[PDB]
Amino acid sequence: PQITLWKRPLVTIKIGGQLKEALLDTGADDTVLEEMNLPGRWKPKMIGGIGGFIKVRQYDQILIEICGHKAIGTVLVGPTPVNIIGRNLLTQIGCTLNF
Amino acid sequence: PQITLWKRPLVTIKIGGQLKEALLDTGADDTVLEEMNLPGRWKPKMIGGIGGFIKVRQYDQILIEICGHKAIGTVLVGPTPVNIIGRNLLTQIGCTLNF
Ligand SMILES: CCOP(=O)(COc1ccc(C[C@H](NC(=O)O[C@H]2CO[C@H]3OCC[C@H]32)[C@H](O)CN(C[C@@H](C)CC)S(=O)(=O)c2ccc(N)cc2)cc1)OCC
Repeated sequence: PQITLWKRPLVTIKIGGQLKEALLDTGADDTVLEEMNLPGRWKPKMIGGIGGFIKVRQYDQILIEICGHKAIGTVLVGPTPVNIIGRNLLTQIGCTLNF
Repeated sequence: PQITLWKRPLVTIKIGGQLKEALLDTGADDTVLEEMNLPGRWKPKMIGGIGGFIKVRQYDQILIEICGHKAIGTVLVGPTPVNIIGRNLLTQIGCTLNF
């Protein structure tokens, strides 16, 4: 599909058997999701943006379905105000910017 | 052009007669540029990111050329880690997400 940017590019995703709304964010290097109890190992990480940094938990090789397109890679989890799909997974679903 | 996301979608912009590098950021509602001098009046505002809120200077109806495409809109200036082009201008250059 094609998504215009009049509104926030929010889509439905499926992770860990749960459905959620997430922002397709070309400005986010990596995917960061709202707090969730994922199983498996993880590593502490800090990511920065406007306002400073937040501490997150980095889970590796996590499968997420974005609009029926499957994608597997790093997923960060922490106190983010929004579910954010970053470039690490946007590339796997063939998402481009066009103008 | 069509822009892949294997690297950061950075482009050259021209604002106030000066060239800069800026990130096409579909997750940003507004355009936020690093500290710089711009002519005209401005109002102090605040924007929130992943790490909290920052203080910015809001410049309205600012001419800004993004990768050869002209836009005239709101430009925030403040301590952002990176020049980001938000949806308020991405819409003006006809930018869409496609997968
Ligand atoms: C909503 C209630 O909370 P809130 O309003 C903020 O909500 C938010 C917070 C963040 C976003 C996404 C970010 N957008 C953003 O900064 O946009 C600003 C300016 O325009 C406004 O549009 C909405 C926010 C304002 C951006 O796309 C991505 N970022 C990196 C960029 C900055 C490159 C350095 S990253 O997130 O830091 C990030 C960094 C590394 C990794 N691996 C993953 C993510 C969208 C909405 O404030 C109180 C918390």
